[PDB]
Amino acid sequence: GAMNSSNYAELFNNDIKLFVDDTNVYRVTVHKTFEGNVATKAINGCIFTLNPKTGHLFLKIIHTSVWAGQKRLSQLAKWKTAEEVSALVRSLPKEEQPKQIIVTRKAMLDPLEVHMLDFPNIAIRPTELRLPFSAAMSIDKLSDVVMKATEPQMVLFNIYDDWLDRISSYTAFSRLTLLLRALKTNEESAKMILLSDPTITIKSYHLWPSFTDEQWITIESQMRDLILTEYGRKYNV
Amino acid sequence: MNTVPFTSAPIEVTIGIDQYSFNVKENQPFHGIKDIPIGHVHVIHFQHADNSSMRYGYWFDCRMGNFYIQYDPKDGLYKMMEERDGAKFENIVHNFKERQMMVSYPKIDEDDTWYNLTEFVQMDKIRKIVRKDENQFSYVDSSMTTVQENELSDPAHSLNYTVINFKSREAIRPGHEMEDFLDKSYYLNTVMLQGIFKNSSNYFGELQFAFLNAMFFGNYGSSLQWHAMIELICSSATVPKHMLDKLDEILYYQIKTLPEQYSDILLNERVWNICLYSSFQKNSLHNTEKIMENKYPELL
Repeated sequence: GAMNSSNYAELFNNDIKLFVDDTNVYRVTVHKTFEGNVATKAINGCIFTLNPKTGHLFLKIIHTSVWAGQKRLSQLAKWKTAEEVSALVRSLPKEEQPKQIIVTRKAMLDPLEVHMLDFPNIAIRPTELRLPFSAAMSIDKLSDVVMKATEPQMVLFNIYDDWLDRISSYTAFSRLTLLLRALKTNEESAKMILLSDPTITIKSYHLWPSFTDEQWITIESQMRDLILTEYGRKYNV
Repeated sequence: MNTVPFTSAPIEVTIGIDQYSFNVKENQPFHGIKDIPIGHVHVIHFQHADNSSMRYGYWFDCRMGNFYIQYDPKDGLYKMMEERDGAKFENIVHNFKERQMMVSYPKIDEDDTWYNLTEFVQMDKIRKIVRKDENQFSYVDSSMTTVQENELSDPAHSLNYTVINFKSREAIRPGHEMEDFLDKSYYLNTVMLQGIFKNSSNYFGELQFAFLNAMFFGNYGSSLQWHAMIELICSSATVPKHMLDKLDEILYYQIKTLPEQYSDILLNERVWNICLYSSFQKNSLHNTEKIMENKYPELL
């Protein structure tokens, strides 16, 4: 059943698994019409499909053209997500196919289950974890490839850069979730913390800056402080 | 008008005949049920006074042979049997009638309830759901599991209802996943009606048989089957007009006949709320919606 705090180490065992987040698939700006009615304009989106063990990110870019002339787009977005995840699994060699797919939102369970009927041995699971993968579009290089796409495109990233050379996949996931939680709670402050020192850059082939082990402890502390402040404001406590 | 004689009634038992029921005392001079209407299937059912667990009974049709009940003290139940000697049977029935040791099937002339519950139910379809081909009658009880329940154990004592599964390759055409899941018309009309049942009469027959097994035996798998067959129609955007009008009549008599005190265990809140208020057919079941709203407004 559901993935929670109680079975967290399971993410870093040797059974291939993928998280799927559909938050950024269907994105709109809401605006006034000439007549003073309200309308939406879709912008490019993405499916966030992540192997938490390896850091391998399958970023499927959702071009606005896929919504053209369709109805009930928030419903279609879940089925299009399930169609693309199913296509991704079928494109992988058997030994690379996941044994489990964990959806960050329970509304993805039936669409994914129905698209994966051909794979009865792949378990489709929800999670009780509140994962901040919605903030993926606060990572500059991921936002840039989504917004520039002129057609449907799959782009492959490692969301952990080269961290696994120095740290375990448990620690790499904890760092990623803290960075994304900070970016989600206060994007401006998080981005300031990450780029305030101009001497630490982002490699062409990386997403995040080239921090030493000591600079990561400092960064990680600044992110925790950002999150607690913002919490004391939200709730006046 | 046909007769099901009883050899004797050695144990205290509540006897059902269709929607009617009678208490018989241990060793009471009870020798059976007369004036049973020809032209319908019937069910004769039992609940022992000393173990109210295991409701059990027999589906039969008096046109197919001469049937009687005899208590078996080894297996501890009332068994249905066929008498092949016509003249012996007629002589047994005539004696018991002359001595007035038989209860009369108590049909009110105005009352079409049993017809309305069994309209599409045929003995030949019952014998395919309940497999025991050496008998012309079919045994059902409270505990018998369905072929679908056995997949999720003794195959011989199973109810072979048609398997309906909304998240199955049978239900969903490759490349029409969202369409087929949100609109079950393909599954209802091509797979189930044209493919398996051949016509709406056979589909309704199984639906009505599943309801009656749920109601008379508290058979949980039957109840699941009755709800699945309702939900498959209500979840289809494209259903023939005659099927919707007939479904409304079927469900109306089922809801009308259900004991008020069993609605809590025999009716699935989710399915009925979905069928009457959210589904494509939310506005197609006028009679059913009115009786449900007036009889079971709590469930909704």
